[PDB]
Amino acid sequence: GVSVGKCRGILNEIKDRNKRDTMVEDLVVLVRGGASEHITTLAYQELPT
Amino acid sequence: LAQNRSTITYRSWGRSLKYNPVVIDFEMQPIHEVLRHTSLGPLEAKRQNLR
Repeated sequence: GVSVGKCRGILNEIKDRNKRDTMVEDLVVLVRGGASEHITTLAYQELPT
Repeated sequence: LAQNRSTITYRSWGRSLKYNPVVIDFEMQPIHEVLRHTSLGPLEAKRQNLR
């Protein structure tokens, strides 16, 4: 009697994920006219109102 | 006000600038350029030497 069994197995799997996001915001003011404390308080760089 | 980040300090900042104004920027010319504009008249030799 002759009997011989052959079995071969192989597995492969790769998963990849990448995400990138950016957001930039700027605000510039320009005031000319006023010397009293009113323009000094208005010269606050920190809300455009 | 440098460490401060709010607009509440801006009033006192403007008041201090009123009391003690600092020099922000200024134009400049060489020191030998003012000798020509003196009442002493011609100073060409000294002006070139200083230049």
